[PDB]
Amino acid sequence: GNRRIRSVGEMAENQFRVGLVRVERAVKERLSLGDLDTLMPQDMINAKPI
Amino acid sequence: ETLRVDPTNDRLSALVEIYRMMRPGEPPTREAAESLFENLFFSEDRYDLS
Amino acid sequence: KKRWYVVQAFSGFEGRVATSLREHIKLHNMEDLFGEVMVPTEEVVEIRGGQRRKSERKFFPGYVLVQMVMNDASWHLVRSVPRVMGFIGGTSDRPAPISDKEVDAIMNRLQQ
DNA sequence: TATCCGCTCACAATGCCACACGCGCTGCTCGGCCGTTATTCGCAGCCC
RNA sequence: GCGUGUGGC
Repeated sequence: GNRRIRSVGEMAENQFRVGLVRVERAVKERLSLGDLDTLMPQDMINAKPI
Repeated sequence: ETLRVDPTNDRLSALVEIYRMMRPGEPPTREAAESLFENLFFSEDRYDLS
Repeated sequence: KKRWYVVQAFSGFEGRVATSLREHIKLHNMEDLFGEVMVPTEEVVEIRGGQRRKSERKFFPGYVLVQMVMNDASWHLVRSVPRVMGFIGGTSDRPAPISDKEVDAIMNRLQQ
């Protein structure tokens, strides 16, 4: 009862969050200076590192 | 006994003391001590009790 | 006084450190408290090849340093940004700047 | 000022054997080179 | 060259 089991989905979600925090840092340091009418929300995020 | 062994008895010195306990020195004047103490446990970003 | 405090960041990305710090100061509109990030670290010397004159014009020991007045809150701002590998200066956490002779020396280096 | 007492850090975790895989891209930063030294061919001693 | 994973005495 004091020992919890974590399957493939939980670890996958944990790794996805580990990637998502870096993606969030990137998009926040990019949006910190990104103003209006500059780009479409397709280049703010990075699909290759996640 | 836990209180009598506590060298600081107010809230202000307690914050800087616990920050010096956490961070390797670099004590703040009510600027980074309270913020780190609230971010380490009372922040949903770096604390995700499921 | 608008002191010339010295700090070392992550090498190689030192231009990235310069622009990140510049953007951070320009976001918090704290120009009356902080200054420049040593943009003069651009030695135009290069390897000038034939038929291709692409010149990066970058040669300096790095060490992105910011002209700043000593304050605890300002220190926390400049350490909250990434690339704070080393906040050099003889101290616990509150250093001292360098005299104006080295400022004139680096001004000469920029002149060259 | 001495005598232990308490907090902190280095150091150890068989021995082997077998199989498999896995070791990232891009923006600053630094040093620095001649067609007379190194490549290639003509010639001859020595073994088969 | 090591690391990781797995198995065996």
